[PDB]
Amino acid sequence: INYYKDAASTSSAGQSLSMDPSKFTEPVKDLMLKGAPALN
Amino acid sequence: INYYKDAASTSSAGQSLSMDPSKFTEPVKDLMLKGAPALN
Amino acid sequence: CGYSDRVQQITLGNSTITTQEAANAVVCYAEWPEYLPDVDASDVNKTSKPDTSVCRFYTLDSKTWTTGSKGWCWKLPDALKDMGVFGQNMFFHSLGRSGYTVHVQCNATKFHSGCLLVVVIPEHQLASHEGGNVSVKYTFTHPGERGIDLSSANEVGGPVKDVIYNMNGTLLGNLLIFPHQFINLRTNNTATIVIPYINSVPIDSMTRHNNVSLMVIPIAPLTVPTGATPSLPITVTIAPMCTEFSGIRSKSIVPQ
Amino acid sequence: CGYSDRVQQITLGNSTITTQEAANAVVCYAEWPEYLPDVDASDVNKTSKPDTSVCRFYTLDSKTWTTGSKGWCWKLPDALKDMGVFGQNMFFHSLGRSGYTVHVQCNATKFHSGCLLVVVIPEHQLASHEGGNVSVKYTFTHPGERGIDLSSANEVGGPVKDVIYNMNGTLLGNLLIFPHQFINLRTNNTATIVIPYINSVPIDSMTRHNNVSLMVIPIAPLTVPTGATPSLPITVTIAPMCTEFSGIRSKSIVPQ
Amino acid sequence: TVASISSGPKHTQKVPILTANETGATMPVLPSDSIETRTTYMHFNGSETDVECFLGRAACVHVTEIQNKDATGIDNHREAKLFNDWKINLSSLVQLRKKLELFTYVRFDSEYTILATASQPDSANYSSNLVVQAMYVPPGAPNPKEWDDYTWQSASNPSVFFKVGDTSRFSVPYVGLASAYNCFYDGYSHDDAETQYGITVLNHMGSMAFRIVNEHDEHKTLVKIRVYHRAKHVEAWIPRAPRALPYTSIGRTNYPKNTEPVIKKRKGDIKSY
Amino acid sequence: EYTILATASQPDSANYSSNLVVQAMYVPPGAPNPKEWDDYTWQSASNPSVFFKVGDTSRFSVPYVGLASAYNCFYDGYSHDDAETQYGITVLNHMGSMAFRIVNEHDEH
Amino acid sequence: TVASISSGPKHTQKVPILTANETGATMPVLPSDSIETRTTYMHFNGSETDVECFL
Amino acid sequence: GLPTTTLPGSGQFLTTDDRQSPSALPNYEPTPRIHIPGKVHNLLEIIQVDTLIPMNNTHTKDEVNSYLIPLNANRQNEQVFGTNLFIGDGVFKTTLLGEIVQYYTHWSGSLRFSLMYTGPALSSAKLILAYTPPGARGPQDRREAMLGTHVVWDIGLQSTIVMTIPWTSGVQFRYTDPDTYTSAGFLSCWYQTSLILPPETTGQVYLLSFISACPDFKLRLMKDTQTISQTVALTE
Amino acid sequence: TKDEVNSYLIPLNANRQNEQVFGTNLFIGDGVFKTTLLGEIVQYYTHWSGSLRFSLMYTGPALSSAKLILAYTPPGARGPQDRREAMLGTHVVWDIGLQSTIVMTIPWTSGVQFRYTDPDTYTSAGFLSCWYQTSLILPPETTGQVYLLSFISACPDFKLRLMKDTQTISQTVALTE
RNA sequence: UGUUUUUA
RNA sequence: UGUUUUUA
Repeated sequence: INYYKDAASTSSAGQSLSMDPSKFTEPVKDLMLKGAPALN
Repeated sequence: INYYKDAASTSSAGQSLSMDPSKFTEPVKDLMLKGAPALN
Repeated sequence: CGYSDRVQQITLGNSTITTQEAANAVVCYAEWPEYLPDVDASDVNKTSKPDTSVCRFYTLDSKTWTTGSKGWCWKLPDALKDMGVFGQNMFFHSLGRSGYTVHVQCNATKFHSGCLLVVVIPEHQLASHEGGNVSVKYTFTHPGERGIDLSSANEVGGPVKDVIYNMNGTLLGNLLIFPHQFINLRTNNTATIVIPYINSVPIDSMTRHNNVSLMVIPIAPLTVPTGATPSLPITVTIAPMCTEFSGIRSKSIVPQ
Repeated sequence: CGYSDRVQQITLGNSTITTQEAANAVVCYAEWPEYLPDVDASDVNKTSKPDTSVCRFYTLDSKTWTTGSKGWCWKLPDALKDMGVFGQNMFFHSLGRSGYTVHVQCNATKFHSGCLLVVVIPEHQLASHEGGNVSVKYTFTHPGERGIDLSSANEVGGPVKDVIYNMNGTLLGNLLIFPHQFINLRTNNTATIVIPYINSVPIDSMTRHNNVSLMVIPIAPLTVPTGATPSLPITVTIAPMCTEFSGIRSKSIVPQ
Repeated sequence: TVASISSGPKHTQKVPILTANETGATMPVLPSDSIETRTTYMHFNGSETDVECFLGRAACVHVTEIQNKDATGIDNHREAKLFNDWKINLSSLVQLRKKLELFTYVRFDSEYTILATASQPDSANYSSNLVVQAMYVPPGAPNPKEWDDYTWQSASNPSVFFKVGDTSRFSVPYVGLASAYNCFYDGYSHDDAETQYGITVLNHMGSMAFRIVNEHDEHKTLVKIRVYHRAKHVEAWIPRAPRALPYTSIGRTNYPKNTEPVIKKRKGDIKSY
Repeated sequence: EYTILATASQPDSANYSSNLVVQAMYVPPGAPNPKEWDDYTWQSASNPSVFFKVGDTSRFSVPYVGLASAYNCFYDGYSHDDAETQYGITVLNHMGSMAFRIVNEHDEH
Repeated sequence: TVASISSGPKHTQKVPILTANETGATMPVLPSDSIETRTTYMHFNGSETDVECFL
Repeated sequence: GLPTTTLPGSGQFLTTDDRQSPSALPNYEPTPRIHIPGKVHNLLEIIQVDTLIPMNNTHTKDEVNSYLIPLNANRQNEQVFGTNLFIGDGVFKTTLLGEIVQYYTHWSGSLRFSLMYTGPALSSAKLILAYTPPGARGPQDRREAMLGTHVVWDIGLQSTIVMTIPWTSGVQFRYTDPDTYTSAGFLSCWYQTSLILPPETTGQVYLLSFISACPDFKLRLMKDTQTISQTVALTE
Repeated sequence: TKDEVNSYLIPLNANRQNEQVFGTNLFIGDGVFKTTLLGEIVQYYTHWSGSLRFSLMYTGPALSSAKLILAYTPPGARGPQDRREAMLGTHVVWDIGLQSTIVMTIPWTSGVQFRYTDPDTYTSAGFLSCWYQTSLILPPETTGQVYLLSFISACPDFKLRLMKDTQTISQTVALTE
C-alpha cells in the first residue's frame, strides 16, 4: 500500500531477476559456441 | 481513505485533465480555421 | 458561395451598427452573455429584464487620437450611467447584472498608419499615483461617458495614468491575456468585444462596483500622411445585453 | 466556398516561403521534378538523396532594379554552389541531378509601374561578345550567387550582355516559349517556377555543366511615383528538390 | 498523445502561418505548419502546471514576534507584544501574492501551518516549554484585549494550542461570502466620496490572535511565529497580466513613485544577441 | 531519497540546549539564492522547503530531476564550442541547490 | 431544496400577511407572500446550527 | 511494528476537532432517556419564532416602553419608526434572532417583520411598512419609502401584519457584524392615512414589533458573542 | 532609458535592402522575453521544452509593401551577422499584405529533452532574427518609420516542470494595509 | 376562462 | 493522379 501520490515516494523495486551477461561477455557479431574453434 | 468529516480536510484533487485553451486563445464569434484567410 | 466576414451588422433594439472592415468579433472567454439562472440566484426578488429599451447601442462621446495620445479607459456599467433608460434603472435598483457588446470605431485612409489595442479588463482595480496605501477616490474611478484619459495629468486622490503600467502595475504587452482586439488601420477600422457578466456574485451593485473596464490604447502611434490633420476620432459604442435589475427602490445618490 | 490563389505557402525542409500577391506557379513543361528511375539509370552507384538538408529555400543576395537595369542571369546549379550542404555535395560528388523551385520577389506600391520577365532557359549557351569562334571562359559562366548583371560592361573571355539578344542571338520577345512568369507590379509581386531536371543524360556533372539558367529581365521599365527612391530590390530564392548525387569522391577543384 | 505529427513539403493555398492578430485570436499554429516535422510524443501530462500545484503549496504569509513575560504593570498586552493579532491576508508576502494575482477570482480551501520558534536573547538558564494559543477571530467576535482575557476562552471561536518549537496544522474551508475570493476589486464599500477603493470585506478571511498561555518565567523568551498557508481544491478564473512593479500596500494595486524600469535594457541595438 | 540530520553543539558557555528549527530550502537553478538568513527568498512560495528540529531529522523523496533520460557520471564534452569552456562539468547533473538556516532568532550563546 | 418559489401578482381574499400574533403562533410567511419572487435554491443544509455543533 | 511518520500539527490541541477519546467511566450505564417536550435539533428552528423588538430604543434605562412603538392620532404623511437592518446590532441585538445571529459571522435569507396593533377596537389606521434595499439612504419621506418594498397595512379585525424582508443582496451572504458592504438596508413605517381614535379615547396607542427568520434563513461560521463578558471566573 | 510603449515597437525603415530588422537570443526566461506572460510563467519553472510561437504584425499603411525573412538559428552557431547566414537556418519569408500577421513557429530543436528556463549555455535555444527580404516600400505622401508588433506564445507541445520562485518580484519588508 | 406548473 | 496514412 502506497501512502503517496508520487511514484518517487514508493520503496525500491527489489531485484531485476532478468539478467543477461551476454551483452557484456559475448558482444560478438558471429555466434561463438563453447567448444567450437573460436576462429576458423 | 478520508479520516475526517469535512471536505476541506481532504487532500488536493491532483490534476484537472480537462484543458480547453480555446476560451483564451480563440474567443471569437465566427470560427477561424488555421489555413483559411483570417478575414475575407 | 461568396460573401464577407469583414461586413457585419449588429442590430440591438432600435439601434443598428454596420461595419465593412470588421475584424472577427471577440466573445470574452467564449461565453455569450445570459440571464442569471435560478440555481445561481441568491436574491429572491423577481428581476426586471428591461428588454429593448436598454439593450441597445449607446454611442460614447468621441475621443481624438493624436500622435501623443497615451490612451483612454472606460468603466462599465459606469460609462452608461447617463445613457437613456439603462442609467435610470441602474440608479433606481439596488442590484444590476449586464453583459455588453462593445464596438470601437476608428476609420482612416490606406495611407494612415497606427494600431489601437481594444481590451476588456475584468476587475480593473486602478493604482494610486501617490503610492503607499493611498486610495483612488470614487469620483475618479466613476468618470462616466467621459472615461479616463491617460494622457492627462494626475489628480489628488486620482489614479496613476502611465499606460505602460496599465494603471495597475502590470505591463502593457501582457494585456493580450484579456479579451482584446486591435484596430490596425491597414486591416481594420472596427473592434467588437461581446462581454458576458463577470463577477464572483450572481448580481451586484452597479453604482459602487465596476465589473469590467474598456481600455483603448495606441500601441503603434498614429502616423498620418503628409499634409493631413494629425488626428483621428475614436468613437466607442456600447450596448447592454441580458440586463437584469433587482430590488427597485428610491433613486441612489452618488458623489458629484 | 471562398479563399485565394494569390495567397500561397511553400514549405521545403525548415524553410517556408509565403506570398499574398502570387501569380499561378509555373511547372516547366507541366512536369514536376522526380528522382531518376531504374529504367533510365546508367550509373550503377546508389545515389545519395540528401532530403531536407539540401531540399530547402536558399535566398540569393538581392539585386537593385533601377530605371536603367537591363537584367540579371543566374546559372543553376552554379548559383547554389556556395549554399549550405547542397554546395558541398555538389563538389564532393562526380554526378548530380536536381530540380528547382525558383521564387523571385519584387514588391512595390500600387503607385509603381514596371514588369519583370522571369524565365527559365534550359541549356542557355551564352554568346561571346568578341564574335568569331571566341569561347566564353569558365569563370564568367559560373559566377555563383552573384549571377551575371547584363547592365555591366563586357570582359575579355566574358559573355555578350545585350539583353535584347538574350546573350545568345535570339530575340527577347520570344523567350516566352521558355517556362516563364512576369512580375507585373500592378498584379504580382512574386514569380514561382518549378523546374524539373532537364538533360539529355539521366545524371550529369554539376560543376562543368549548367542545366538551366534563370533570367530576370525588366521589359516595362521601373517607373516609381514622384519623390520615391528610383530603385526596387529583387530577391531570388531557389530550392533544390528531388536532388540526387552519385560517385562520392574527393572535393573537386574548380577555376577561381 | 502526439506532440509533433509527420509533415512533408507544402505547396498550398492554405497559409497556416498567415493570420490577422487584429482578431484577438491566437491561431494554434504548429511546427508542422512552418517546417517539415517528424513524429514525436509528449510523454508529459502537464501535472505541475495545474493551478492546484501552481497555487497549492505552502508559503509564509505572516511572521510575528510575541514575548512571554510578566504582565504585571502593563496596560496594553497587544502592544507590549504579550499577544499579537493578524488580519488574515495572503497579500502581505509578495511571492505568493503574484501567483494568486495571475487570476481575478480564486476559490480554495486553506491549510494553515503555524511554526513557533523561541529565543532567549538575554540570560536564561533553560528553554521554557511554552504553549502558544492561536485563536481564530472572525469579524464581529470580540478581539482579545488582554493576554488572559475572557476572549481566549474560545467557547465558539476555533483555537489551537501547540508547543513552541513544534507546529500546528489545520484546514479551513472556503470562508468567502461570494462564490470566490476577489484578488482584485474595482469598486467601493458604498457610493461615498472618501470610502476605500479595492479594500473590501469580500476577502475578510478573519483574524488570528497569538498568545503564550504559559505564565511568566524570570527570563524573557521571544517567540517568532510564522504562519504558512497552502491552498487546496483551487479554482481560478480570469487570467491577468502578471505583476511587473513591486507592491506598496495590502489589497491595493499601488506601485512606488520613481520605481525602476522592469524591461531589461539591451547591451547594444535591437539587432544584438 | 534525502535524509538531513542536524546536530547542535555549544562549545562555549551555554545554560541550555536551544530547541532550534533548521530550514532546508531547495533552490533549483534560476530561483533566487538566499542572500540573508531571513530574506524574502526563504518564504519558499514555490520552492520546496523542510523545517525540522535540530537533533531530529528530515526525510523527503525527490524524483529524477535530470534533463536527459539519465544523469551523466561522465561527460566527454563541453557546454559549447569554446576554447576556455569547462570540460566534464555540465548542468546535465545540476540536481539543484540546498540552503540551510536556523529559523530561530538568536540566544545569548 | 427550494428557498424561494416563483410567485407573481396576487389579487386574493387569502391575506397571508395578515394574522393575529395574539394566538402565540408565528405564521410561516414567506417572501412569496409579500413580493413577486423568483425561484432560488438553498444550497445549504444548516449543519452549523445543529446543537451538536453549537454546543 | 507498523512504520509510521508523524505529520506536523501532532500533539496540537484544536478546540474544533471531533476525535474519539478513552472513556474515564468504562461500562458505566447513563440514565435512561425519557420523553421531554420541546426538543431542539437546530437553532434554525427556534430562530423562526417571533420575539419583540425594543424598537422604541430611546430610554435612559431598559424599559417595557422600549418595546412600544408610539402611534399618534391625526398625523398624516409622517414617520412611525425607522431602523437599519444590521440584525446583529441596534434594536435587533437583544432579540432572540439577534442573539443567535451574533453566535455566527455570516447570515443569509429573508427576515420576517411583524407589527401588532394594541389600540382600541373602535380605532382605525392605515400604515405603510417599507423596506429600503441597500445602496439608498434611509427614506426621509413616505413617497421615497413607498418606492421600495412595502406593505400597506389596514388595521382591523386581524391585529397583526407580517411583512417579509425579502433577501435582497448581490453577495450570497451578509456579515452579522455591522459592515458597510454587506448592509441589509433600512426598514421604516409611515402613516398611510392616519390614526383615527374613537370618542372618549386620548393619547398614544402602541405597536408591538416582532422579528423572526424565514425558513430560507442561513447562518454559518460560529463565533463568540460580544453580548456577554466577565473579568473573573465565577464561584458558587 | 525607461519602460515605454515604444519598447514594443520594432522599427522598419524604407528602402533598406539586405539589412537586419531585429535580433534576439531565445532565453525565454531572460532578456526581451522576461516580462512577457510566457516569460513570467516560464520563470515559475526550472525546465522547459516544446515549440515557441513567434508572431509579427505589420502596422504600416495598407498601400505599403514589404517582404521580411524571419530566421531561427538553432544552437551551436552564433547569431547570424548577415541574411545569407540567417536563411541557412529555419526561416519564414513573409510577404506583407492583406493578412497583417505572420506566425513563425520556433520548432523544438534540442538534443536534451528539456532546456533550462534560466540562461544556461548548454541548454541555449539559439537565436531569432529578422531581415529585409526585399525592402520596405512606402506609398507617396508617407514618411518615417513604420512598426512591427512582436508576439510570443507557447505551442500545445510546450512543457514546464520543477516549480521555483521567480526573481521577477522582491520585497525587504512585509506589507501592511 | 384576467389560471398555475412541466416539456420542446 | 507531383496524394496522405496503416500493415508486411
